[PDB]
Amino acid sequence: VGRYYNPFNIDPLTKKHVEDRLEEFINQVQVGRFRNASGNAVGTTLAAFLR
Amino acid sequence: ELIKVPTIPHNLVLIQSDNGKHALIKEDLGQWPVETGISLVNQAGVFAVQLANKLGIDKPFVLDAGSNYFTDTSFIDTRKYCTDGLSPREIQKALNRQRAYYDRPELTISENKTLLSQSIIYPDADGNDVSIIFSGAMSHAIFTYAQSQWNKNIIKLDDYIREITLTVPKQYRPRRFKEIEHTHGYVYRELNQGSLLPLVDANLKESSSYYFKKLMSSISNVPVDARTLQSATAALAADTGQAVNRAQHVSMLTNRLTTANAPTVRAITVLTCMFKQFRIGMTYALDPNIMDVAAATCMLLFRPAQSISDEQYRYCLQTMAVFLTNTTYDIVNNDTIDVLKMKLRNQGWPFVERYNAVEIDMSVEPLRSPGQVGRYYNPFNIDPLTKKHVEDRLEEFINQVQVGRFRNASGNAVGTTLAAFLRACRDKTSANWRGYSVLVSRYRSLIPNELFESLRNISGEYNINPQDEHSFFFALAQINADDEFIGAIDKESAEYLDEYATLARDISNSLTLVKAAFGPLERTSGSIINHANNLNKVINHVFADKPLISETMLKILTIDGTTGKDGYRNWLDKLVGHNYPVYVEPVVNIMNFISARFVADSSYFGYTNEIMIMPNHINVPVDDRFGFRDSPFCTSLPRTIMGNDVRRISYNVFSMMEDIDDVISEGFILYDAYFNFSYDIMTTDGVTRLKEDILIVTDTGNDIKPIHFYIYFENRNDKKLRYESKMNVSYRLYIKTPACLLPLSDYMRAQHDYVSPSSSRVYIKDPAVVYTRS
Amino acid sequence: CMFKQFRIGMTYALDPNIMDVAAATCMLLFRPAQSISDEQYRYCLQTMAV
Amino acid sequence: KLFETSPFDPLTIKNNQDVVDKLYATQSSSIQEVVPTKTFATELQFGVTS
Amino acid sequence: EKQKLDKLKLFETSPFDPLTIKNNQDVVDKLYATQSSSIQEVVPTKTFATELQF
Repeated sequence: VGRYYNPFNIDPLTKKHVEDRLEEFINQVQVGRFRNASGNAVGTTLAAFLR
Repeated sequence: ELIKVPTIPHNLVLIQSDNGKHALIKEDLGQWPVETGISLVNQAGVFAVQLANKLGIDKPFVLDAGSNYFTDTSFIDTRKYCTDGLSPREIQKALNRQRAYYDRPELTISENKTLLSQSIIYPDADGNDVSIIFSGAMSHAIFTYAQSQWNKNIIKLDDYIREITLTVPKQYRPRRFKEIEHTHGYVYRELNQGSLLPLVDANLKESSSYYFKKLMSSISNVPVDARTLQSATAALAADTGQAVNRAQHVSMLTNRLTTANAPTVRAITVLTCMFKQFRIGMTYALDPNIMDVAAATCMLLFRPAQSISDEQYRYCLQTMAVFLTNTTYDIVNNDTIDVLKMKLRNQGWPFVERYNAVEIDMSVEPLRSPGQVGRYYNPFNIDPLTKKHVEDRLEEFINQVQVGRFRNASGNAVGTTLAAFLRACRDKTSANWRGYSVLVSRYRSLIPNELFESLRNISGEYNINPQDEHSFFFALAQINADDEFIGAIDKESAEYLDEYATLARDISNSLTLVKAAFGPLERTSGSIINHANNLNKVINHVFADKPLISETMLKILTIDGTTGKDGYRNWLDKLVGHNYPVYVEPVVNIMNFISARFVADSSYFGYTNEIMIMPNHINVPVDDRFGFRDSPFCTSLPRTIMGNDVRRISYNVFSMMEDIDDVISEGFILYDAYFNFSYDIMTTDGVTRLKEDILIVTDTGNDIKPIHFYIYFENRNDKKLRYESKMNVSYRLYIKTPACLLPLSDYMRAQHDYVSPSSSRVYIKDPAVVYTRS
Repeated sequence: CMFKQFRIGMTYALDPNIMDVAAATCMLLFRPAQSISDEQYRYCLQTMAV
Repeated sequence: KLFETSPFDPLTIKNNQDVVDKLYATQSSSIQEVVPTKTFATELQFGVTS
Repeated sequence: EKQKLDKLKLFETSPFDPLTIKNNQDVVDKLYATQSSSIQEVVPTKTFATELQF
């Protein structure tokens, strides 16, 4: 007998991520502005990658 | 479309011996192979679908057997003799042969009249026709139950019109109905509304993208009447001081006015004013200029407050403060809303506030939202009652901007330019708000309330460039509604209605599947393996042959980029262990009824649950009603035989055995299995024996071979047959008597009644209560 | 004109055109007031208003 | 003659559906309160099938 | 048929018209080259003028 970590931090009972605020965090990243003086579309690109 | 069934589906078969002494009636529903070790309810449902297909019951239907009748030659007899079911002539002939064996006289005239008038059609109080005919019990029960379940959805035309009277729009033309369709009109319509919220909640961005793309593809083609861009540029240049020799800020404003992407911004505006929460943002240049200030002011003033998010508001204020207040981006990175507002107001800039749009209620009910009132935001933050902007000091604010000093201690270049631009935009919006309001209302009439409150823009695909925003507000076009546009909109309204209904049906089917198939999940491995294997099996089975899911649902799941099977698999997995309510449709009730009757009355379908095997030298009580010779049927399995209880063995233990000879020397009752059997009732007299041997012994285990009885009738005085039965056969197999077998003597129990609705009912195929305007 | 019970009704587009208002005024002037329903009267006034 | 074109021949019909269909076929030859066009649907649902 | 559509869209893709383009070009053409060196040191170049006015 043994135990192993569930890959990708997904609880089988919840069938989702351990964090219960992923969607809120992703939207917060999507609508946020990070480097206004230099660079553009950092937040949107990171949000797309995360989603 | 209801199907009118012209004939009752009886399954009675009359079997009589060549002598004619014995006769019986049998119900033929077929033999269905039932397995062991697997659940019985699932197989029962699988067989119930086919049974309903066999009886013409699965599809919606109504009975039309009233006209199947004739009248007798005698003038007193006005009764209507029905022609369906087991004809009384057959029973008369069988009874006559039976009395011919016993040397009894044939049926008299009075008895013949009594028998031949048993099946009859008579009117009922409300106009229905009741037909009494000879039919089996199972067919009668299933047909009557299905008739009731399908009758639950047939409603009068007036009641349906009353139900859907709230949702009829004002502009369309009422449809006249024939007086017959009013007095005798009946419609078959399902009236339960399936919620689309499971799919929308589970995969929000796919559904949002699909609906937004369809809506904008529709909106982009609206005809408009627009003032020339060059004329407006000339007016603005004259309003300010614009010269070609000297560089100015007005030149920067008017050097990049593009109307190329006007339809996209128009559609985005309609979408913002249509939904409850639709966010849009702009990314300004790294070094802000007067265009960025103009676009930010336009967003704050004329876009709805609900559309602008707090982060977007902060970004707009930061850009404005960077341009107009001698500061950099790094200065205001830590600044909050209040500090930015105070900084901009200290320098004299008053456009630092968001403005809430004013809701207008729809005249008619939103579609698929029973007992609800819908609303939409008025475009450009204009109060419908006052016919002006929500901010009542807008002229004063424009004058303040005009007299203020920004970016320069001396000289009013920036203030004058911005004041002129804002005044032009305000005039355009105040002139053109009406057509945009009408378009927003109409396109809001296409989406239900669940989509109105649930759909959100999270992918950020639909943004507006600052140049496009300032150009759109400077050169606003007048929305013109032509007849072709209205006709196209009506066609799309029909398309959306159909697609919503298909989505609801698909969601209901998926909920049923996920409730019936997958159970709870656990933290233990092996449970995950089992869940994955079951998911793969379910996906493979549902996608084979005709796909269970409609094409539109596959499209909306695929729009992300998945293969179509993967998206459906993910959605099905997400629905495991839900709490969403579901509606029991009539077809589900019919299948449940047939499956329950399949489980209960096993003898009708050619399988039993216990059998007995005993030697020929032990006498056995048997069902001698029919007259079979050495009948293998018992009324009930003997609890005690010869003063001792009959041993009971499970099939597993019996197979595992190795001393089968000793236990077979006495005989035993096998149970804990579903024994499939068949029989062939032969009219003649002969030895009753099985096609194959009872038992097969292998070094691996012991099995019972398939059971096929060859049943023959009995003549008592036959020494040859008696000796053959006594001596040739050494062991016998007994099963409980089938319930489909029934003697001819008690034929009155086969009489059953079927009710058919009045023939005066007229059925409306298209229950629409209104006509298109043109 | 011959039958008093017979009524006259007319349906206008979502965005009325000068033709729709012309028909609304022409109906209220040159048709009997007894043959125009109160609900239809409200619709014609609303069309004139919008 | 009472009618230019008869609404229907009484001998041809055998049930109410037949007379409804005959009226729908012959309505073009009579003065109609509302001239028919495409019908517009506002509520439509599909039940699950076998 | 595409050429006509492209020419028509040219009118809406920019706020200028050929009349105004000619009028603006009539101002900066040959202006920089004609002046003396000292004045040339204190006036914008022709490319600079075109960038500003367009």
